[PDB]
Amino acid sequence: ASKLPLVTPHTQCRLKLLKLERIKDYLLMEEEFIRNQEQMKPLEEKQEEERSKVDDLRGTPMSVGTLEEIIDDNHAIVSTSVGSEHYVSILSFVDKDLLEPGCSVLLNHKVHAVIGVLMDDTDPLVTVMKVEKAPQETYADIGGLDNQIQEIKESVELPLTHPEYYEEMGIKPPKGVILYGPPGTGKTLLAKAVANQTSATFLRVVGSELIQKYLGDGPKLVRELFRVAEEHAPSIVFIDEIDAIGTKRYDSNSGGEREIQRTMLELLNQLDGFDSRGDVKVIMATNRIETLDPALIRPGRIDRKIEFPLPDEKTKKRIFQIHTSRMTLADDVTLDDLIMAKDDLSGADIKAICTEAGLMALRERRMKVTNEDFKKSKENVLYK
Amino acid sequence: MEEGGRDKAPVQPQQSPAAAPGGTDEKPSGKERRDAGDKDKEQELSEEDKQLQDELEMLVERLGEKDTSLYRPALEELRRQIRSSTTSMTSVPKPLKFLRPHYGKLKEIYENMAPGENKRFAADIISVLAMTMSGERECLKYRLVGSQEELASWGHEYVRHLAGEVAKEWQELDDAEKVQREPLLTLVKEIVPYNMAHNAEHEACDLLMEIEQVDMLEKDIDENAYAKVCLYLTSCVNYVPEPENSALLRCALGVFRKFSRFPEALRLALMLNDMELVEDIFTSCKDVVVQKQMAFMLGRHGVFLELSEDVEEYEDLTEIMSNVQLNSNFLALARELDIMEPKVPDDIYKTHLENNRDSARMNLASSFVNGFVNAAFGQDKLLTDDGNKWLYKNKDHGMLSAAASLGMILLWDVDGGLTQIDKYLYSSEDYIKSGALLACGIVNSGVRNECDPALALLSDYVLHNSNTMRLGSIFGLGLAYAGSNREDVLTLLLPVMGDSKSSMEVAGVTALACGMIAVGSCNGDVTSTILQTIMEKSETELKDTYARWLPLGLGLNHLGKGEAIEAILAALEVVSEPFRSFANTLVDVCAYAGSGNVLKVQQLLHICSEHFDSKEKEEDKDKKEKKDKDKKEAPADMGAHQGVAVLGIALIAMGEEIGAEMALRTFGHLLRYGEPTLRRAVPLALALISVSNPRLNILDTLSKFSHDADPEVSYNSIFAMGMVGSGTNNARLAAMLRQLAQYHAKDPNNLFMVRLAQGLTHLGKGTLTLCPYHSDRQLMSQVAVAGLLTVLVSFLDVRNIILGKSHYVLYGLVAAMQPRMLVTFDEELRPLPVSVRVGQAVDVVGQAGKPKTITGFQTHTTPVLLAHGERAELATEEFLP
Amino acid sequence: TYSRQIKQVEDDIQQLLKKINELTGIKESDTGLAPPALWDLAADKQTLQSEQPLQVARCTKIINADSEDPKYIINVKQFAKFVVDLSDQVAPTDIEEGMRVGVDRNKYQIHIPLPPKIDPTVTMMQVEEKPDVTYSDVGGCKEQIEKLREVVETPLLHPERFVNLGIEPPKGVLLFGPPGTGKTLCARAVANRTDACFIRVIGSELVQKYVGEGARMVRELFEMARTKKACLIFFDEIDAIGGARFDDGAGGDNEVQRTMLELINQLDGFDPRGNIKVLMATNRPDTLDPALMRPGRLDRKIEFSLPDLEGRTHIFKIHARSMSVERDIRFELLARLCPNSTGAEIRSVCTEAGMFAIRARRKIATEKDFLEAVNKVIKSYAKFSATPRYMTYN
Ligand SMILES: Nc1ncnc2c1ncn2[C@@H]1O[C@H](COP(=O)(O)OP(=O)(O)OP(=O)(O)O)[C@@H](O)[C@H]1O
Ligand SMILES: Nc1ncnc2c1ncn2[C@@H]1O[C@H](COP(=O)(O)OP(=O)(O)OP(=O)(O)O)[C@@H](O)[C@H]1O
Ligand SMILES: [Mg+2]
Ligand SMILES: [Mg+2]
Repeated sequence: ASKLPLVTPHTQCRLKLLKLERIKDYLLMEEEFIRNQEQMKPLEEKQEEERSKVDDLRGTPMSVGTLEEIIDDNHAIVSTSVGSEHYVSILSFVDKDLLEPGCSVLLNHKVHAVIGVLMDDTDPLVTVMKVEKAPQETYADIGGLDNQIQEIKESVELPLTHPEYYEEMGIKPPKGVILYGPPGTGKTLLAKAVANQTSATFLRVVGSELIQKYLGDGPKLVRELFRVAEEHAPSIVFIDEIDAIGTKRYDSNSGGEREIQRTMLELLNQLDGFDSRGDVKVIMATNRIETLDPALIRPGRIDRKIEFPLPDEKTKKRIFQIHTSRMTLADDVTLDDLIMAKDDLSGADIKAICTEAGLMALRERRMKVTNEDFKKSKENVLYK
Repeated sequence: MEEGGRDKAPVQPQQSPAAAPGGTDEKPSGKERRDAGDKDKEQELSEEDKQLQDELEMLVERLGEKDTSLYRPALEELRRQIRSSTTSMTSVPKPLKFLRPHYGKLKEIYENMAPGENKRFAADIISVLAMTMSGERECLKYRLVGSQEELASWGHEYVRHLAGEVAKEWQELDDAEKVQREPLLTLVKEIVPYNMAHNAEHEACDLLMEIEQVDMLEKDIDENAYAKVCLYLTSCVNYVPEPENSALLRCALGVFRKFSRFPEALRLALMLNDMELVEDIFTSCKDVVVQKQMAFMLGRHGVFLELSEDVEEYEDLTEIMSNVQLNSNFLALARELDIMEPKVPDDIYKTHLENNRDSARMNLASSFVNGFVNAAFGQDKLLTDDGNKWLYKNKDHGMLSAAASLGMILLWDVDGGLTQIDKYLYSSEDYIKSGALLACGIVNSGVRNECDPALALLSDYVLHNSNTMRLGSIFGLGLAYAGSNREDVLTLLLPVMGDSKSSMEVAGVTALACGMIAVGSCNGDVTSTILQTIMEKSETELKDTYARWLPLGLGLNHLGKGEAIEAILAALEVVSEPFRSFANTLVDVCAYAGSGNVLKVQQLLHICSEHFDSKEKEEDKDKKEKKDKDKKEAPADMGAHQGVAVLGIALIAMGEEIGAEMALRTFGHLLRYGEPTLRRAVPLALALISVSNPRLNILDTLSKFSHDADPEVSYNSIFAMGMVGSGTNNARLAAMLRQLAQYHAKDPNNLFMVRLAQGLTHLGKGTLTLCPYHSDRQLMSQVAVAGLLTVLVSFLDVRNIILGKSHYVLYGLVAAMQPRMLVTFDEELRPLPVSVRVGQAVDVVGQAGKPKTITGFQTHTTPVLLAHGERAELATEEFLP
Repeated sequence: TYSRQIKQVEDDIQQLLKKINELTGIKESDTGLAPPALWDLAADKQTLQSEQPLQVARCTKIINADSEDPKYIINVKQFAKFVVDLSDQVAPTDIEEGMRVGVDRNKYQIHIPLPPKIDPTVTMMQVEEKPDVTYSDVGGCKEQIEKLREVVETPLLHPERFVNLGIEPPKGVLLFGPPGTGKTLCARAVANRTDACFIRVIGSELVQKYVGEGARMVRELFEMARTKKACLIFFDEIDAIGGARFDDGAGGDNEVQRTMLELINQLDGFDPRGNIKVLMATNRPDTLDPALMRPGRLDRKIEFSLPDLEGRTHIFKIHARSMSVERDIRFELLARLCPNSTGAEIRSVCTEAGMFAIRARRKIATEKDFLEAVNKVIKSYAKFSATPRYMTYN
């Protein structure tokens, strides 16, 4: 039970040995002291006699109730399941430290006195936004970028893995990171790699579902999200396509455009309120950064901004090398011809072309991939 | 896996030993050639400390172990050539060749004869080749040899030389933290005979390296926090010459010799002081050493600094007499009053606006409102209206206490305290004059000046025919002379307690006053006290007023000595019936202020744990627990947690009278830091009333709830207590307790000192002037007699937290430092980190922080002390272009 | 060396400790059970003296009182109403109509009075704790700090100068300026320093799903505020709770206007709140409603502007005084290099310079690091700033 953390010698030094011997002697003496009374003046079993008495005191059925208010001198107002509430007392074996407003408590059947307190039962939301397993392979699968990878590592991994560099110079790590660029260039992929490598709990949510269909539901959802992220542990919060709330409008929204503003104000508070934030990291990503509110991106809320440019031809060759690593590729094909098939093709077109060529070869019950397959695949995927 | 072909080590180095039985005879050349080739091959393959799993060191015992069994013992014709290549090579693998209990069978290869200079091929190895074998030899074989047969065979003659060569070799290759591994073999070798081991190692360490000394010193003091009685007496005397011979500190000696002053011998302290006076070159180091030598680490040192050149250097003691005291008073007046502190804040109870939504007893607490916040020359003119009006109406004891409180108001004064006292002294009252004299004795506390040793207080004493003005004439003088060992006041006060008069309380307080002055010699006081106790307590069975007062003087006269001979003499001197034997557990433990006596700790409870306590020896177990509170003030941060766990699981959880009445009085002795663990354990035991037990006891617990000074943010909690004290816990017994607890938090203001541990772990007296408060607050219902007076200034051993500054000859520089957390770093790496709080940087001489270490910058290098002293000189130098 | 001994002595002592703890009792997985050494008191007396001498004592709400010798009318929210009387232990004075009381379960007679509803979602708004900033960390705007201090905290500390002089101090205050300037941080410092309540409210929390809800929460907020003697309310991001009354065409943004009207009414008219001081801070004050900005509700209008020149050097000194830096760097030049900027950008400058020093290998930064930090976070991240369009408050 955390008796002594000072074992910093961590060796065969006489200091650690003497400390351990003294700890053993103290434990033995206290064990003798705590056993002598059970040998000389037992007066009860005290292992199951007290338990039997307690079980006799509480009835065999016990109901659940909601606390509403508690007085210090061991009583409170408890609302029954139907709704009518009483002024019952509190027993002594209830460990009055989990007594909080809103927690389900176990009441007696006859006099409704509080006899126990009950643990809760998770939430539906937590499963919805809790990432369980690492998706796929780490930064060795990316290629091409190699520049902002170090920036992301500096922001999220390094403060956790080596929290000693910062303390020597006495600075706080940069707080926020946002990723912008044209569509289909590898932002969510970098997020997946970070999720695989990291050790903290990872929470993901898309921006398109921050807008609800009633009044005042959006701020509620935001508050619950950061409450969950706070109450676990060091964690990472990932929000994707934020601009989706400012671009598309839905008639299912009960309000107009002002409830969007209310949700925005709530989010701004949560990022930089006057409460103690704790230990939470935020990652944001979008492809239309010229529309969202500049008050949301000021320094102190988001400190790093990383641009993802279009791939270059060296990176194009590297990507083609990556995506046909395990393909039984025939010797006739050449990647150079495919490199300038389109002037400004992005990362996703490479994978699309490769997969479509694979499917086309799969139709003819074959194993190798020929030139005409690639030639038809590019027309199928690009020119509609 | 692949085997064979490349597996040449399991073939040639296995067939040569296999044919060694056939090559032993009729083959003289091969017997040496193959032996040398195996030795050289194994040595070359064992020279690198990366391939631990050698192809030869482990593949040889599979079949060559039986060969070696038939080689060394079964040859009977050993020569002068084969043995050097045989024993030196069979001693390397044999530690791991056999099973786990191999330590007892090292004499079949290596202890027979050491071949030459085996260290030649063991110099490149650290803890693998033979220094592990050396530690194996020293662990059991040398241990069993030296337990009773120190004079023995070769296992003691040249083994010491080999141990010395191994220890020297340890700090040769890498000089890593393995230097701390050197004592592991040094302590294991001749444990109790550590004196000659350290004497041999001192010359080696002196010529080893200068830098490699300070770390070893630190490790030494780390192993000085606890040791066996003989081991302590040996190590604490052996570590003395380290900073003088090898290192040239010349300033950390006296500060770090408090562990070697009382425990070793007072003559060692005298000779250390003489050596410090001998090295008078710095003429600054000496000032820093002598600054903290009267009320900080020890006292009664103004009897050795009166040599022939008392001009500026040897005359410095005179400035330590009172000039430094006046300088400290001026520092308090300038750096505290002029910065933040007003003259009279007096408003902690005047924040009762929130509470909303007449007895004179509370007026006593009003005095506590004035005195506590008006410390350090908080003199108030016409702000004592309450005391002036109520000193002549009621509460004779309370009025005496209020009169005495003016002395605590004027703390550490020599200028005009008596002049201010004279305003109210001439009143011809039964209690005004006594309280005024107690305040006067408080005022000159620590000054030890020629204010009134036998002039003022003795004038009131010689008329010892009054209830007060005769009792209230010895506490102040004793407090002002607590740190001195002058025998004139001793001979003057001896007839006071030897008067055999009807003044019971006066003799009791005389015992307390006289005990807190001397701690060493003068057995005549012991004899007089013991004979008065024999002729008083024997023919009576009254209350414990004598019990808590007479033996306390003896304990103070026998405090701080681990020899235990004094305890044996005291115990056997006063052998009597158990009620008469109330002092059996007082003097025995009083000599155990700070030490490691886990055996004694468990034997304390072995005699009687509970025994069902049939209302027979309640006070016996009470005092036994009270004395069991010891060893927790400076347990080196180890025993305290176990002790608090034991108290929680044993006393409070189940008990009869010890657990439910005074079990929490331990926390006051435990520590005054303040941790949420106790800050919640105490509230859990205090918020609930539980009128079932002697309610007053719980009240006493509240009196020690805020024993921790240094105010913090949970103070509002105590205000909440006031709410439950409004209706419940009737004020007639707890109004003074709640008020004094409330304003004790900020009673220090920003100046605090009530922990009794300075520098590293040297307590530094204090106990003498602290213990009486705890040993007198056993029963709080006795406050009526003089509860106001006793508390009013029992904790007069307040030294302040103001320490770091400049103290330069001109004292021009104010402060250029940087505060941070504690700085103790284990030798995991030679580069060390210790403070995890570099976030703060201040340049003021304000509060120094309780768990706080302060460093410097701007190329100062701190060439004065660099270790400890709380009065850093801040020498300036710029030898770094 | 003797690892096989020390390791086993540790493991065996750990097992002995676990065994003795199990002997004391920590097993038999609990569903809300206290340690057996703590509830041993509830063994003989509480079982038979805290069970029968006490009863459930239903909670009811009184309606009115028939006069003289009294009969009362009782209401409960699922059972019926009743006509009842008191007991011998309750005086007829402290039973004013409109307060919850305790009633027996069989004879139905009144026992004890009770406090009113507080609505837990409003109970949570009390700060109950304090942050760790201080006035010493808000350098650059001393005038505004002094102006606010002589309203929020000085009258409570010394409420004797004003009474003698006959002046009634102002009650409200507003703080406005461009983003990243120091409003919320100044509020945190105030919350840390004070001693009364500090009830924090975010504007966006007052939006509710149903009709006629936000007004209720405002009512209970001011009721709980009046319960104490004297304490403070903080309103953050007002510009989300009410702009102006403009109703046209189809009724839109109408219920929020009702909430704003209730907030206005609670501050003025027919015995105002008395000893309650409010404090609101906003971002774009050009949209606030004219009825709200009238003095008597918002006596002071402190403005936070971009630091001029001394503010920049002072902020640099505050934010860089706890790091390992070279001995001869001059911050005045850095102040001159960033004309119009806020404290947030200066904090970012310091952190980025530290990161540049960590980047390669060093342990102490140099002036080149600060120059690169300024030339990257001020001049390259300039396509993403708010200050050009919020200095016109639009
Ligand atoms: N730099 C790259 N390295 C490797 N694969 C890439 C790269 N860029 C794109 N791809 C491929 O394109 C796919 C698209 O990736 P992803 O959808 O994560 O990109 P994105 O630009 O973040 O998308 P969006 O903007 O639409 O959210 C990846 O799964 C991968 O197969
Ligand atoms: N005068 C100042 N002194 C010290 N630090 C300052 C000052 N002004 C701003 N800062 C720093 O810059 C940041 C300002 O954030 P703050 O929460 O105070 O802004 P705000 O006024 O609430 O902004 P917004 O209305 O955009 O939410 C904090 O990191 C704070 O430390
Ligand atoms: Mg994406
Ligand atoms: Mg803000």
